[PDB]
Amino acid sequence: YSNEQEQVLGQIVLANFANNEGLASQGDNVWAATQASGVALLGTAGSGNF
Amino acid sequence: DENRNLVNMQGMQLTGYPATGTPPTIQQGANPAPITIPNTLMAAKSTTTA
Repeated sequence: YSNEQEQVLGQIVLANFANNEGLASQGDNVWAATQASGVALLGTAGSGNF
Repeated sequence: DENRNLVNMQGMQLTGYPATGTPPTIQQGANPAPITIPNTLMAAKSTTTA
């Protein structure tokens, strides 16, 4: 901001799956979770899994 | 897979000798069983040698 200050607005989450091969292709390079892929396990870039 | 087994395309589980002890090792006396690759955590260890 123009007052020489900053504000955090959010933090993007990343997801990983036990089985990426199980994900349902939605077209383009977009995907949906399935029973085969497992649930998404979430985190952030630069920490843990990511 | 989610069960932490190594599976073929039909879902059959690869087998082998389990690891036992601390530190874990493979014994010559062992029954083959489904291989597991657990995600789970490690316990914290107090130092007893240096």
